[PDB]
Amino acid sequence: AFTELQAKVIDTQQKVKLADIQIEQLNRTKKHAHLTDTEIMTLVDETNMYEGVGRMFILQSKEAIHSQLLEKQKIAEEKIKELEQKKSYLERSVKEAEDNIREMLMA
Amino acid sequence: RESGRKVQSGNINAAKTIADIIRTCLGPKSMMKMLLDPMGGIVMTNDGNAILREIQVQHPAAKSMIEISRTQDEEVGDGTTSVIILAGEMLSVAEHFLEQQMHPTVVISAYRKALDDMISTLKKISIPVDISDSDMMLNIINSSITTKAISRWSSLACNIALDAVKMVQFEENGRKEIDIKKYARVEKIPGGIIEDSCVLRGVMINKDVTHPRMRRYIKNPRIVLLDSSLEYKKGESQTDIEITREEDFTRILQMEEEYIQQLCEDIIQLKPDVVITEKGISDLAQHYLMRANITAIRRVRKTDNNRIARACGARIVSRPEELREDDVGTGAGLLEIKKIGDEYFTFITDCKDPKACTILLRGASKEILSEVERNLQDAMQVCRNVLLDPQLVPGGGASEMAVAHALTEKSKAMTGVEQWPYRAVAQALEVIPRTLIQNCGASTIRLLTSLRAKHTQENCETWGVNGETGTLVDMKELGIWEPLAVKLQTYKTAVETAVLLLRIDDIVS
Amino acid sequence: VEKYQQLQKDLSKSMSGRQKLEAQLTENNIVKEELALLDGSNVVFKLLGPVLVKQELGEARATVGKRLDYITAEIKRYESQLRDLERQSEQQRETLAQLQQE
Amino acid sequence: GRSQMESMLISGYALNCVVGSQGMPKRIVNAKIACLDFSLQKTKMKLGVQVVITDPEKLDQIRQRE
Amino acid sequence: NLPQLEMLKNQLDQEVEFLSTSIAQLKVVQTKYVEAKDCLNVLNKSNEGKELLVPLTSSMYVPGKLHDVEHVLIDVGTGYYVEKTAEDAKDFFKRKIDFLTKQMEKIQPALQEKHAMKQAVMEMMSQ
Repeated sequence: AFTELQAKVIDTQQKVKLADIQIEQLNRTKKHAHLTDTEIMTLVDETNMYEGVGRMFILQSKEAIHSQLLEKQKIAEEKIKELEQKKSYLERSVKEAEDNIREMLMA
Repeated sequence: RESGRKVQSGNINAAKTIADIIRTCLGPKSMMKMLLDPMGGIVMTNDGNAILREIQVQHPAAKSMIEISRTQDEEVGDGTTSVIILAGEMLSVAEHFLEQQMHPTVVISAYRKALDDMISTLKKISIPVDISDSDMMLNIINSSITTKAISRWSSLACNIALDAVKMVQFEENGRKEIDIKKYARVEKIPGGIIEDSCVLRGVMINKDVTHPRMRRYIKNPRIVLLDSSLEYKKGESQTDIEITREEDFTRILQMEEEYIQQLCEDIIQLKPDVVITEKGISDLAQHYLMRANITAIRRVRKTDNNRIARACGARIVSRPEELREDDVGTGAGLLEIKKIGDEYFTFITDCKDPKACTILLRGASKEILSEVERNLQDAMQVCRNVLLDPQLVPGGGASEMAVAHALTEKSKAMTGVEQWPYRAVAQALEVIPRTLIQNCGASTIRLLTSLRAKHTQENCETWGVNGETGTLVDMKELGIWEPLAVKLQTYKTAVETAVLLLRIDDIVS
Repeated sequence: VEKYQQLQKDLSKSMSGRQKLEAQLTENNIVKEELALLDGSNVVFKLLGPVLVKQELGEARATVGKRLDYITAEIKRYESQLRDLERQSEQQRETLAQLQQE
Repeated sequence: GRSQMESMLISGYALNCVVGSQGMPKRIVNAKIACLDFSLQKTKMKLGVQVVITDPEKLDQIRQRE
Repeated sequence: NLPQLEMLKNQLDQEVEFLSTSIAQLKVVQTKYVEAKDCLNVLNKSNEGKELLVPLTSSMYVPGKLHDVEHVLIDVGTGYYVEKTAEDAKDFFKRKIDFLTKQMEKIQPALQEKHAMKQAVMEMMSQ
């Protein structure tokens, strides 16, 4: 029966679609969280520098920020691959049932 | 609530009045029954069963006769019209004497003392038929298929039943189950004609095949039954949390895949190309079968797979985690999906298991197909009967008046009380002469005498009357034959019912 | 016909925030928790009106008990207008259907 | 099977079981009986490395550790 | 055959978008749950006494001096404020993800089947 063969190709279809759009900004928000560090690295030192996780800008030493923000680089730096790991298998998984659709038809 | 001598007489009346009209419908010579309805429905039949349906039963004895009628019908589907004629006699004979001679019990045991003497006589009158000679089966078959009066393309395809049923004879249980019909699985072909209708080995698979799901034509590559237990295990033997978000789609549906890929390999290891997987399939289980380009056919029924488990005669996998070619795809096997007329027809053939063969049924229409198959249905049932006991017995009153004497001789011997039940039961045997003397339209009382005269020396060995020849005859000179199988069955069947209704004096709400 | 659709908006009207309640209803169980979970460790506030009202457990204890009860209360007002609006639009359905067919 | 005369009481329990002898010991003594309600049937290795399958490759190195 | 499936196709597409619209928006409500947890993360991370630039009002923001880390809100109840403990609020900052994710994620397979119900009508509408 091709129903679940048509059912699996629909679900894993929209599964893989997310890993493509996110991975690049994850490289960006990697690169930008390097840049925003370089952006505060622009002015050699300041107390009025802020890094924050919310509407609050909690006053922080840009140094600990350079760590935190290259850490924030490292945050989005990692998420590219776990998507690419998502991006890797899900592309094949949708065709798993599709491989079952067509062979049985070629059969 | 219905009880007592009424139900006693009611045990007579129902089975009686049932059996009464029906003996006229018995025999190749048979006197048909008309029906009318207040609905206007008109029925012309010699068929008790068909009659046994549209008739109404306001007595459970009349209702339970339908039950024991379907019993023989469950069994064969012919002789049901015959079985009812036996007990209906018995209670109408022994009881009113012997229940007013006061007992349920005596004739009950005498029903067995009746049941054996037949078997006794059966070991004489029934003489072996061989399945090696087709006609030696087919003459019974030709006699069995002309019972429903189509000898036309039924007969030649009855060889196919003489083959397919005989060639799906298998499965010795150690008391040897092998004798059988059911394993023969009919093919349905639009187009073709009963001429070119001929067995292929194993089971020819029409049912789920409207189109190839299994390649087109496969010779060596193994047709393979994958049976449930192809669902994933996300753990080693276990199943953990399933896909939820990003990497679970990866990780989990991968965890699902490995276990099945592990299941997959064992299929491909035995070299299939077509693989028929019944329910309990994973898309995981197919796609590596797709990775080996070995078609995995999913979500298809059980008997069909059992047909296919009879088609290449492989088994059904009882441990899908550890697989064998001995399990599924046995022998060399074959798989051939053929368009004959309209529909692609999977033929899984070259069967291991002792052969196996199914009746190829090709009608031009499905009608000219069906007319054959219905009489074919007689052969394939008589085939299994010849398979069951391959002792062809002389028809007509040959067995009747034989056992009657031997019962009354057993009356002379035993000279007990049950001598009277014998002479009551031995009286039941004369039905076939009476039935046939009716259906020929002759005088019974001479032929009753003359058949007792046939037993007086010949012992009615092959000599009954045959109303169809109308005269008392050797059934070797008429070639009239039945297996000891069908005889005792029909014989024993109503005997049980003759016990059954006699047991029942009471109905309670 | 508009008769089919006529009272369904008035219906889902009273149903709209009633649904919103039933999350608040669930979180009213949670604020009962998070009040019982707050011994005063960090301030407890009924936020009512654009003014922040400094509040207490016992001030909010009956309250969240009263809220949850009240957050069950806007259920029944819809349950009032539930079978008002769905039932009369159930009669209206045949009224102008055939007339417009006529 | 056989005959009604050879029908007999049997020392120890009546046991109908698919015979475990592939070469398994046919007789033992002082037997510790581990009766398995559960099948064994080759637990995989999905706990170790490489539980992820993007390829048929990943089935192999699981099959060694199992 | 065709026109009734021309008529019936209307609602199934909405049943698609009914489910399509709803599931997408609960991640937005989850954004604040990890946010406030993370806003409480770096809150406890640094100290009390850091300057807080907090929203004054649109086009503006106001500074401020943080004297409380462990003082942290949860929004539960109805219109209600529970200021919780740093770990308390985090726990509900955490846990409010958990229940909302359940109501959110359940919507996606129902999204497919409404289309599979619409797509089935599409065929029978075109066939």
